Amino acid sequence: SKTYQDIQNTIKKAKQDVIEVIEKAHNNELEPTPGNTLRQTFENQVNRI
Amino acid sequence: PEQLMNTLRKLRRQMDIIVSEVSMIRDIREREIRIYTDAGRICRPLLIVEKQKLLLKKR
Amino acid sequence: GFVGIRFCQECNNMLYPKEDKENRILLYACRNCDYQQEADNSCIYVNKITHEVDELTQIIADVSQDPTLPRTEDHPCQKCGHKEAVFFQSHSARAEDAMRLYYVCTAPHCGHRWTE
Amino acid sequence: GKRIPFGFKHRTLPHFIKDDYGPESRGFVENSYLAGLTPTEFFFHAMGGR
Amino acid sequence: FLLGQSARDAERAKDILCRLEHTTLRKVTANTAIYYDPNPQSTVVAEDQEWVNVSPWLLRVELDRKHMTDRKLTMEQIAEKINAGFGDDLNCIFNDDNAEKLVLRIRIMNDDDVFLRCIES
Amino acid sequence: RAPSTSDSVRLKCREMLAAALRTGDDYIAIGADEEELGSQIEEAIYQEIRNTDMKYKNRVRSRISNLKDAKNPNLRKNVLCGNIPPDLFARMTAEEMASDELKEMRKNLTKEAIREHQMAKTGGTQTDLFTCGKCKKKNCTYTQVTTFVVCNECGNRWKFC
Amino acid sequence: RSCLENSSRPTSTIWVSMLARIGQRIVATLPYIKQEVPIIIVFRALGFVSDRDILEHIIYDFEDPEMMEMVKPSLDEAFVIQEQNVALNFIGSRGAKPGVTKEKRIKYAKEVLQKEMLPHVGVSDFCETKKAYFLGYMVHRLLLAALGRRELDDRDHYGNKRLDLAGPLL
Ligand SMILES: [Zn+2]
Ligand SMILES: [Zn+2]
Repeated sequence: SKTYQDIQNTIKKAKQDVIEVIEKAHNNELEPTPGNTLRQTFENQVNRI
Repeated sequence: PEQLMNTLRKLRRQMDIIVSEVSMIRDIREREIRIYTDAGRICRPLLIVEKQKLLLKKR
Repeated sequence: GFVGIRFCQECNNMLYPKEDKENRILLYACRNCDYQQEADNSCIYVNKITHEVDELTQIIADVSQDPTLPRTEDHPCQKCGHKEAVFFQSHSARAEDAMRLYYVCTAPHCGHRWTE
Repeated sequence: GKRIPFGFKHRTLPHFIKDDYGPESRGFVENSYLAGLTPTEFFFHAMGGR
Repeated sequence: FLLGQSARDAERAKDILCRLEHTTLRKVTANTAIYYDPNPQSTVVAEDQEWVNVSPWLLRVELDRKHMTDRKLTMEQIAEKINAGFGDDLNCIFNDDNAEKLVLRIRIMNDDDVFLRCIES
Repeated sequence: RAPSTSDSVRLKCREMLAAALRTGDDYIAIGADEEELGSQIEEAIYQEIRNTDMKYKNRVRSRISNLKDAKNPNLRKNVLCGNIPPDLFARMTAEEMASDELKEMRKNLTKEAIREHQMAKTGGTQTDLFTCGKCKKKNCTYTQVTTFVVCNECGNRWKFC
Repeated sequence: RSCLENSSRPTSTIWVSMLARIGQRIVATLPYIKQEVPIIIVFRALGFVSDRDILEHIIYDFEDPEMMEMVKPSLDEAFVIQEQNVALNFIGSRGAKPGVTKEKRIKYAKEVLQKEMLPHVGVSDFCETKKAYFLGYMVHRLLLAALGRRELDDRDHYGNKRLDLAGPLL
């Protein structure tokens, strides 16, 4: 019931993190992480998160 | 194409000219209205929504 | 820019580009016909290797009536000034490297579209 | 090797919205086997386990 | 695996990669506009290089910059290698490395219409 | 002083270089001899190529075009002032003769192209908790999926269960 | 997979396709013809002598030279055939049974273009004007896919499938 709170917190942070990656790519600020297109760097960031 | 879709669906609910088994598909991006009445199309029942409320009232 | 197809006036066929030897001018003759019409473009064939396309030319205004398409109230129109707008990605093949969004004003008789 | 594909037109399911890259919308199961799976993520779970 | 000093610095390895990778004209090119520019110094698209330099049909070819640099190429080697492709069939009147556009201009000298098309492919 | 030349092509090249140096009257304010300077630039081009072929004519035309560039009057001023000696100007590349703005733009594009082509460093949590069995250094990166560990110094990889 | 409605004629799997590479040519794999034919020659046999008149069926907007310069390569690639009759010869010269006399060939190539290809649109005496529209639609849609203006179709997608139940099976 503490672990539940930690998980939920982590998850929300995660969901939160991905929204900014979506904002950056949606406003063209996600610069292509060398060796990648735009659409790849995005997917990488997301999957990392 | 905004007058057709609203008209075709009203008939497809009111059981008269267009039978319940017909599907009418409106493609927005490309200017296409596709209707199928043919056989073998897999489909399933859904509740209708209007405004953001169901047609399935307590009556 | 471009070049278009310019059609014959006699046969209604496709005109080829043809250089006038001994006035030093650019013509448009036919195959089927004996129709000579005088060029203006001074340009024959063009090719965009970059294939630079503006998407706002392909966007139709009819998108706004899409139930399945997210709606904002944070970007207002510029011609009329409406508050509602739908937004979607390029929705195109051949998208080079872009996740850029595109907006359309959600107010009838306007259909103004823009990119931020 | 990728996330859940756009099987419908620019979306994963009809429940979602066109151009939806979020975690829930592309296969990220956020529940546990103890809590149970949302209907959508049930499906996605099946897609993967296939 | 790189040999010497190239092995360390990312800068000096970068040019080795350029020197291995298959770079065609297609990678660098932007826009191909064949034009019936009846005198080279008429410059039917507005250019100066011909006026200073001086067949009735032309291939304006406008190049790329951020592609041209990233491989470290000058029009000097591009025009010479196009010349090595086609021998005495063609010429090129390339731009300068000061200008904003990266224009090329091709003319024949020694079924004519499609030929410019034929060689541009 | 540049040697006198009897070659009609070389004489025309000297005249055209002197005319390019006169572009914008900067030679009057500097009090440089534009005829002598045009002769020295031509002589240095001729000493390199030793023939009047299309290579020589292309080289002279390139220098005339750069001296006449309205976007780079500073190049012509620097040549007239002797900041760029005639022999150096006769060897300089089209990149080295460019405007300072165009040089900085090319340098930025080259730096961005290099940055874009740099492979992303593989992510993970850097830690000194792990000692590498091969090199005995503590510079390691871990990831948990089982803990996978990579040594950043020798590339050695191992796992803990 | 054009089909009429449970006809004694089966389905005709038409293909209309774009070659790899002048460059950029487009061909109809018409049914029972030995091999595929360039699409412009189809519309010529349909009865469209004019150039202007064929493209109005395949290109809806004459104002974008984008799609104009795309069909040129095929439009150039049919300048020898201008009338209906020589056009018929061209398809009729490639039937499974090519007719020994010329009129036999024309009699063939007139029949395949009225009963064989695109049945669902009509099999009548004069339906060319509506067969023209649907073929231009298939070319139009290929031009859209090739321009990248429209996403490729997924063969696995269950909306693109039907089920032979105990009715159709029987
Ligand atoms: Zn004509
Ligand atoms: Zn508006």
